Amino acid sequence: NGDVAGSLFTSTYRNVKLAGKAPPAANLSGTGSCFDTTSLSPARAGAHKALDVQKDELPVWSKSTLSYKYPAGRPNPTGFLKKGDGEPSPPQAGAYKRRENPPNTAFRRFYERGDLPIAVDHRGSKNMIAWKVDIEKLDYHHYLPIFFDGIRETQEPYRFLAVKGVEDMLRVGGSKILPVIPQLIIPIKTALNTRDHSVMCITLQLLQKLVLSADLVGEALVPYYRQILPIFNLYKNKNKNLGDGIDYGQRNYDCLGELIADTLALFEQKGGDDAFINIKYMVPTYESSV
Amino acid sequence: FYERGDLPIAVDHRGSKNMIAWKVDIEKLDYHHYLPIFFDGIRETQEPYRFLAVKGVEDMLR
Amino acid sequence: MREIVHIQGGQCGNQIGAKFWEVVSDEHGIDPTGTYHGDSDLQLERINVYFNEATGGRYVPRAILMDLEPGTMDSVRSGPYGQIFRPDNFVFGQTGAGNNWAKGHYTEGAELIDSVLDVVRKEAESCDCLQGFQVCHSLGGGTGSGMGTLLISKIREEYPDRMMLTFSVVPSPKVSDTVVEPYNATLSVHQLVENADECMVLDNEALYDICFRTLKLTTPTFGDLNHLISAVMSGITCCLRFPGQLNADLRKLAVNLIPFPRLHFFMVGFTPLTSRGSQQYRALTVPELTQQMWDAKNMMCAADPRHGRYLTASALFRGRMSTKEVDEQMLNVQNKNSSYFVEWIPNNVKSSVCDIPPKGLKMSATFIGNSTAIQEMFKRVSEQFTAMFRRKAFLHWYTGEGMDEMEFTEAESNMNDLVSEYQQYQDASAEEEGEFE
Amino acid sequence: MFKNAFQSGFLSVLYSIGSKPLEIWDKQVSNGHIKRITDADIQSSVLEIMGQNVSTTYITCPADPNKTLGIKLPFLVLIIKNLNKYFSFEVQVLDDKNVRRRFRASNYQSTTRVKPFICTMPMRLDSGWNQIQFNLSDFTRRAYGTNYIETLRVQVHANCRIRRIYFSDRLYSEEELPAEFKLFLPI
Amino acid sequence: MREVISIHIGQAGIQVGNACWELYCLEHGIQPDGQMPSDKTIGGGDDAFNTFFSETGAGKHVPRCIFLDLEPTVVDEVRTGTYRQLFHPEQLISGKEDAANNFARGHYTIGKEIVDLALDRIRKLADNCTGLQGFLVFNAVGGGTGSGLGSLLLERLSVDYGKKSKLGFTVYPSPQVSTAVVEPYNSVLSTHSLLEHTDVAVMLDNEAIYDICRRSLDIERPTYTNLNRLIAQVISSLTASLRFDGALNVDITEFQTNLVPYPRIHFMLSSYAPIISAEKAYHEQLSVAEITNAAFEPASMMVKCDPRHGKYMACCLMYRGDVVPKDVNASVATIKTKRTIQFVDWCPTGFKCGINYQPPTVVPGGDLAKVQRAVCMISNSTAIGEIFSRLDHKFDLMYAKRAFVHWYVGEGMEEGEFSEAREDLAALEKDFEEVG
Ligand SMILES: CC(=O)O[C@H]1C(=O)[C@@]2(C)[C@H]([C@H](OC(=O)c3ccccc3)[C@]3(O)C[C@H](OC(=O)[C@H](O)[C@@H](NC(=O)c4ccccc4)c4ccccc4)C(C)=C1C3(C)C)[C@]1(OC(C)=O)CO[C@@H]1C[C@@H]2O
Ligand SMILES: Nc1nc2c(ncn2[C@@H]2O[C@H](COP(=O)(O)OP(=O)(O)OP(=O)(O)O)[C@@H](O)[C@H]2O)c(=O)[nH]1
Ligand SMILES: Nc1nc2c(ncn2[C@@H]2O[C@H](COP(=O)(O)OP(=O)(O)O)[C@@H](O)[C@H]2O)c(=O)[nH]1
Ligand SMILES: [Mg+2]
Repeated sequence: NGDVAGSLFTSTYRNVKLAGKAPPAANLSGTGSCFDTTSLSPARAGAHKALDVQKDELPVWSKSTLSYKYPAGRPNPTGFLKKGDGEPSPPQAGAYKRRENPPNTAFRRFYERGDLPIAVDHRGSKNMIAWKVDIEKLDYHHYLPIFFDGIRETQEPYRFLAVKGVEDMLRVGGSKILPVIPQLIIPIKTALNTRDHSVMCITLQLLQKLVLSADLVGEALVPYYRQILPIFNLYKNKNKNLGDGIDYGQRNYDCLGELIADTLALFEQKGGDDAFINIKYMVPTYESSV
Repeated sequence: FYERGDLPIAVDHRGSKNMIAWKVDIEKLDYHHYLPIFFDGIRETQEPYRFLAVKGVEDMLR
Repeated sequence: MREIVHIQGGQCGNQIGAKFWEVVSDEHGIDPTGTYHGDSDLQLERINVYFNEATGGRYVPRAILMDLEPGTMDSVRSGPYGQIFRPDNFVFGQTGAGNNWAKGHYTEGAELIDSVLDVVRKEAESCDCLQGFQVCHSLGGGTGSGMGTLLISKIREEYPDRMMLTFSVVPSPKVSDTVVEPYNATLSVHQLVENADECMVLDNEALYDICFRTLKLTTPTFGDLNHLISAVMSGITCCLRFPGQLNADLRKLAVNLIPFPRLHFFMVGFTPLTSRGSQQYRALTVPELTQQMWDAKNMMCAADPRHGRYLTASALFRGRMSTKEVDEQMLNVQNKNSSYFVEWIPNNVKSSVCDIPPKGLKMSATFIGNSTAIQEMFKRVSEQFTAMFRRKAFLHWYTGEGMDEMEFTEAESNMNDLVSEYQQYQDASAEEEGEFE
Repeated sequence: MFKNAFQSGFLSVLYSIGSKPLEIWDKQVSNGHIKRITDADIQSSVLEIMGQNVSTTYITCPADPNKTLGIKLPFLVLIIKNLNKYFSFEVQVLDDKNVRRRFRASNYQSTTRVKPFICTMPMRLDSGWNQIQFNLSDFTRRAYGTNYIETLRVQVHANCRIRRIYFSDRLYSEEELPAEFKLFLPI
Repeated sequence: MREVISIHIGQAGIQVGNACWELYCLEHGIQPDGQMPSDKTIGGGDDAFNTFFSETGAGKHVPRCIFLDLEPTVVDEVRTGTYRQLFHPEQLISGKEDAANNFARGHYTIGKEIVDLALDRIRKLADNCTGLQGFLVFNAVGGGTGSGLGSLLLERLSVDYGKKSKLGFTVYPSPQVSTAVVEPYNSVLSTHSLLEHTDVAVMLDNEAIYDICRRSLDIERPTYTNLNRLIAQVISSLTASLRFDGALNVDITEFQTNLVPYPRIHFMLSSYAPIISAEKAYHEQLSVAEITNAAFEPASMMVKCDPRHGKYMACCLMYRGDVVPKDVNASVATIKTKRTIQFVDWCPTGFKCGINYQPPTVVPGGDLAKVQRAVCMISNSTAIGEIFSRLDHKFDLMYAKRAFVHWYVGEGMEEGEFSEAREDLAALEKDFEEVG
């Protein structure tokens, strides 16, 4: 389908400059200049956060009214009576709350140490990749997971480099890609677990490119649906109801509600004769597209 | 039916008087569909409906 | 018809099955000799759901005790109601498990599975119409966790159409009796998710807290803990055993409760519960029962329903009572506390009534609730698991049984997928526009 | 409405290309979405409606009830893409006798069952883009043995991509159709 | 000569089976032994029991009913209750496994293996009849057995007889009170199936009967045993013209023609009057005029529909006891002058009245009182479509996320059968609106 390398910069500029929209607030702790290597934080991304609700704010259950009511107010000496007197929802869970995405990936660390054969190619008519060596002779087992682990990034030029890396390696991969699948599930799941729209819309297009990059990749991926579909089930019904308003935004890929539908159709297309039930098990709303 | 414009009739002012003008050939029409419709307009009194209806049956019976 | 076979795995399960079978034998009025000494034919009409008739007019449980370290098997044989078990239905290993899921599931499991499977088949033939299997575990130790999951995997492929219960005791959030407790819990929840049909979860802390506050006990023992467990395990099958104007088969009790195939971790409590003092004066009415069961205390596990929303709930009453009262009490609770119930379910409680009250009571009621607050237990368990596995402590043991670490990672990922399921369904409204904005 | 108008060769009720295509249509969405996107096969705009629960996401042709779409053209033709999902549409008809029949066609149905006021019937959609033509006057004669007078309401449910809805007054061929009233699928 | 076949399906089907057959055996003096006491014969006429019974070669009267179920735990109770000498054990049918609140199991998985059994019984049960008026199906729309099987049976009955009349006294899911959570599904799945196969379908609800029990009978402790007594009171009043004398007899055929205007509108309401206790019964005259007022009272309905939001397409009045035809004519005429009671313009008529000289019976130890007048009303109102809209909402509410669907599709069903059934409701709703 459409590429993911070019669209990203123009989108970010259109969003931040043209509209009054926010970046919004990408944490850049530990990262200084382009020269000093960052201090990788021990935290992990897409991590479920504990419940912060207080002790007492929890309402108590009244045995007499069958209702959760808030506790009464303890007296206070300042608030004493004077002469005149004539007179609970539960704490919501962060289902759609963007998890914290620290810059402590492995791609950033490897690129900082300078072990990658990539570089930006400004001599092209746009941002392109420039390889120090030949792609089709690389060790995919060592490099391909590293490149997937940089998809979660948001700081330039790391995310551009990472997306363009996987985009170019999947084209020339061929058979060298199939045995690497068991090592790609963790970074894919970690990128999806961030709840952030930018990384999610990127990884879904990369996942499409992944199933299309070679043959027999579909059946090989099928056993791993239980670890990548759980997020699909959330944003499957995040669409825009414009009515008569034509969607100019359709020029680029931003609507998850159908970026997920296309990807699920593609999974059922390539998975074989049993991918449909493994999909229907995770996302129940799905409908067979054959 | 005349309001919806499904009838092949029209008034023929080019004659020396009020005459009928058929868009098609009478002797090949479907009488089962048209002839009762034309009889049902005899009850009319508003022009030109009653003229058209009477002239319709008068020409179809010949 | 509607026969049921019972398993007790691990030390905890083999001990609590003792109390379960004592309570059932008392219900149906039989002596630890195996001889029936009741009064009515109501103790014999549907006795065949749990027992086998023997020569000489005696009744023997349809239970299978499986446990390494046969000290517990000799304990249950010494116990008062031990003489009723077929000694053939006793599968033990001479070695121990050392609280190690790896050897409980991989090495020492594969040596006893053949025997336990021959036993289960020999006695599953004896059933006319087998309803399902029920088992009792303890997710903390090795024997229970590993061998229960191994036998569940075997049973699921040998009898897929049948249905399976698991009355599992879960790790404790504040007490750490064993140190490898989170490993043993996660490596077993990963197996439960695909091969269980109903999974009740019970916790010693909430058991203690109930017994201390409500029952006013001064020194709770595992005896009283298992007394509570057996009360609930018995109240489950009242519709199969005794008549009821509104019966509730075990299968219609799962169909009406689990909406999605993965959300089968329930949460139970028992009513009435009171001390000897207020027993003399508390009137026993459907209102009292339904106002005690809906509390956030009677939940035998340590998950506060205040943090979530009830997907479904169920209340099985027993005793000659007015069903309009039950129906309207459930309706009025749903109406009052409407925010704690999901919206895409119009009415989300089931109410079942049996005519036969307990032996010493006039009315009782058992509660089940598939609340979305259960996700906090898995969150805590995964937190502990990943605080410890991050440093790779106590892993040489689990690797010694041929295991590797991708199994740990897979189990953790599946736990997180299940807590995400729970979170999504905790706030998906009936109308999609409010979720994504 | 559409009374005392002129319908002789064609009558287009809906067209994705325009300043506002849902002029007369009422739209009701519950768990779905309506928009206008550029299709890939037919490289132009198509108005798509989708969503779960087919029976709830639809669009009615007259803006409001108690207002009829008086149209007397026999043939009715839709241009729809087949998304391999549950798609259905309904058309209400006035017979020669003052009785409002209604026929509906569903792709998730397998048997036709004539009823006093309803006639459900299956539809065997093709793959991708296709135009479907209803006689709508043979249907009334074949079902209730009566004559067609004039359509009253049209309604199209979810999981489809509409491009054209038009009454034809006769079965025109691919040649006789004008440029706008045909399927020109480019390369 | 004038015989019917009474089929009871599911739990509530055979629960009221314990109520109807308690009443009929009590109506005709039959003791639970199936014999007559033969020394204190009370039946003023002979050969009236043949409507519901089959005299054997010598002395015994066996009911021509059929108790059907997949749960043994209730059918065995009948085999132990006092009413065990009555039924031929071939009639009591049971299964080893239950449908477990699942239409698919009651329809596709389990039912298809015992229908042959039940149908063979019905053959043997109809062959002894000489004139069969029609079947009388008791169902509980909302369960796996009642909906799954009841649907599966009626098809098998229609293909066999078709020309025979079939009635359905199906209890219906209440708006507020609900003893299940998945009853929206199997209810919808049931209606789409019974519709083309039932000829008439009376409808009543649990919750509405609770209030009739509250206001009138003033009972604080209602139970299914209290309600089932009322259903027996209706059908006794309904079938009286079959097995009793009286002016203006009404057969089943005569009853269905003038009450179903269009081939699908047949869901009808119900109401009984008077319904009182002993002490009130004897400080009162119970005039025919004040009874027929309580009948058309909205509170006395047995379903949670308000008929004052719609219009009456027809009304049938089965009077029972000491009633003279002049008073019916003078009291029905009173209500036509009333303003609250609307009638669609296309029926200047609207009343099919029936009188019986046989007063209603009371069960010793019951809750009703003995009276000399009683009115049971069956009306076909166009407002009934509102209760058909609640399900159109609840079904649509959960079918979005497709909850509990993995069960139905797991037991030999497809998602098509869901939206297939969904149309027939939305198609039915406007059918209730086209008549406006
Ligand atoms: C004289 C009398 O009846 O007194 C009661 C009594 O006062 C109370 C307090 C009982 C009593 O229970 C306790 O004191 C207790 C102590 C520790 C843990 C749990 C309970 C009782 O032991 C419990 C016992 O319950 C039964 O007998 C039930 O049939 C019960 N049976 C057993 O658990 C059982 C135990 C050992 C051997 C055989 C049976 C049962 C519950 C569920 C399912 C089947 C059976 C009864 C009513 C009483 C006493 C004796 C005081 C209570 O227990 C139950 C289960 O009813 C505790 O709160 C309830 C309310 C009872 O009213
Ligand atoms: N009026 C009345 N309603 C009853 C009675 N018993 C049950 N019901 C209602 O019937 C509904 C349940 O129907 P069931 O008959 O139990 O279900 P089923 O058709 O047998 O299918 P399974 O449950 O799988 O056996 C509930 O809503 C009950 O409230 C009764 O005795 N009288
Ligand atoms: N309710 C109850 N819980 C027990 C009992 N005995 C042990 N437990 C718990 O069971 C846990 C130990 O697990 P265990 O079964 O002994 O190890 P395993 O044999 O390898 O499965 C501990 O958390 C104990 O607290 C008992 O008698 N009653
Ligand atoms: Mg039932």
